[PDB]
Amino acid sequence: YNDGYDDDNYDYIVKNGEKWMDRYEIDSLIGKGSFGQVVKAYDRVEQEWVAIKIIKNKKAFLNQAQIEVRLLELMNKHDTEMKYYIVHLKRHFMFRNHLCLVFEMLSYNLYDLLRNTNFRGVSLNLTRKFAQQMCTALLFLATPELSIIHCDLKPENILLCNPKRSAIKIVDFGSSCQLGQRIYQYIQSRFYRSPEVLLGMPYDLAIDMWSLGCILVEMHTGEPLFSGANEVDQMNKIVEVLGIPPAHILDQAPKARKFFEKLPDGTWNLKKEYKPPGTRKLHNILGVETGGPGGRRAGESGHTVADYLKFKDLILRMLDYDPKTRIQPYYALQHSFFK
Ligand SMILES: CN1CCN(c2ccc(-c3ncnc4ccc(-c5ccnc(N)c5)cc34)cc2F)CC1
Repeated sequence: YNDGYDDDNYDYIVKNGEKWMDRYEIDSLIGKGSFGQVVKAYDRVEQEWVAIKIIKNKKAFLNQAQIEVRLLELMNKHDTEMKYYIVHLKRHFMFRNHLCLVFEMLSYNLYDLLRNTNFRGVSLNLTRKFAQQMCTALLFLATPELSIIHCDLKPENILLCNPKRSAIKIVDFGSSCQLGQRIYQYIQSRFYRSPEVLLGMPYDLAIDMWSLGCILVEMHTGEPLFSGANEVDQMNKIVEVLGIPPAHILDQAPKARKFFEKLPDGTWNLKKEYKPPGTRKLHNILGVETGGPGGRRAGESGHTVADYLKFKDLILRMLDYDPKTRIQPYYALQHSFFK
């Protein structure tokens, strides 16, 4: 495999201490994903640490990463001071037949953060700082000349800049696309998949906002909001909480009959054991009146009934079935949850 350097999976086999192009000293493996690996390395030229994303030596992942490159460079045109919470790509090169993207060094992802809470959540206060940043970032993505849909937002793809501050950035634009290129279908990570994509419908940048809604709940409860084991399980879990989608959407939806049928009165309903539509209330998931998630924030400052109600209202606005009315970054930042 690649002269001895690659494993079965088409990944580069790392050796600590290795020096690349008399420039980068590879310190260690940070983590793996589908696209391959990220290693910690020292750049002797710029005299800083970098995270190097090493793409699998395979056409599918390579082509995907070149898309990521194009988009990242595009974003870096607009954001010259790194203000808009998108990881910075410094440069890229080929090396032992693997594309390598060189990023600024960040810290843990919000999933790993959640795992150190034992999946019991972080504070609403911290949830709010994540929210504010994330909404700002979605606002940047929606600048006309970018019009970028991340398409794979989840806690895994959101990293702290460092372990002590609440600053974050979004990573991983490998599944990303600009508005209008609608050739992809069955996109997003299932748990965070928007109704429009589930239903096979045209989609736009609002699908990220759906993802974000899911994420912010999960950041406070510690738990995925809508943990489907497949698309049917997923649409059903959404319907538990938010009820049957509006009829004017299902009428237009190619995949409507993957989850719904019509009753004799001509109205849409499910096919198939779950709680009845809209009875799994976000009011109880968040524990607005009941001390927060699992009652664990009873008495704790910043977790009042009032505060939970603001938060609930923001979320329901992000989880609007209708992509037209779903809250948009700008007005999400104007929400009373952030006053
Ligand atoms: C299960 N594993 C756990 C750890 N994983 C992981 C965590 C953090 C990073 C990472 N750390 C620091 N700086 C980074 C800079 C950029 C990127 C990155 C990742 C993917 N796409 C882009 N565009 C940027 C990651 C880090 C890396 C990790 F692999 C993975 C999951």
